[PDB]
Amino acid sequence: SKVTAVRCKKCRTKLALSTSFIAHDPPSKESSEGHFIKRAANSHRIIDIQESQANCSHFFIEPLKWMQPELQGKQELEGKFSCPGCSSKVGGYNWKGSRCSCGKWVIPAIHLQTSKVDQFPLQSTALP
RNA sequence: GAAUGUUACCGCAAUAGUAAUUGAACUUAGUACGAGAGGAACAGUUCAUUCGGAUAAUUGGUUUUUGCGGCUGUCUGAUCA
Ligand SMILES: [Zn+2]
Ligand SMILES: [Zn+2]
Repeated sequence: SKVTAVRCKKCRTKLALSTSFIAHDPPSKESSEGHFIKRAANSHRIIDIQESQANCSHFFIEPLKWMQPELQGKQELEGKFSCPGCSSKVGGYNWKGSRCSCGKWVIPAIHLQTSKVDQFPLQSTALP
């Protein structure tokens, strides 16, 4: 396949490129990975039995040269980020959670939404 | 409405009643929250629902202004009236 590029919606600015987006094997589904576990106040009690969704509603990327000044200035645990040419939020940063939309705990990495975010091929269109 | 000197004007306020009501839209903001889907609020600005008090510039209704005009039948000889 050919290379792609992911950009923002309501604003025309290029956010990131291809050679990213690890698939990371979304389903396992034994008893607890496909279930959105909400532990209660005591006794490791699990009330909410929510099946995980089928679609992958997040993009998983690498740290970026546009992400370097935000990571360098006033570093905290979890926050939010946006576009420099706009003010529409694209997600947040974390190194201890913010699992997926499918919901597995992964290595510390930056996520990207696909709500108010779209993707386009870097080459020309197919011209139907 | 009698009576309080007569009459006239301007007032006080004891007591009694009392009335306003609810919903939207924009902005706040697709922001907060939320992994995402979704998804607010205070303040501000417009209008609306039910109720109430008044008013008649305009619009509508009403017409014994019998005000002006028209029409039928008949009577005043015709015309006019
Ligand atoms: Zn933007
Ligand atoms: Zn996934």
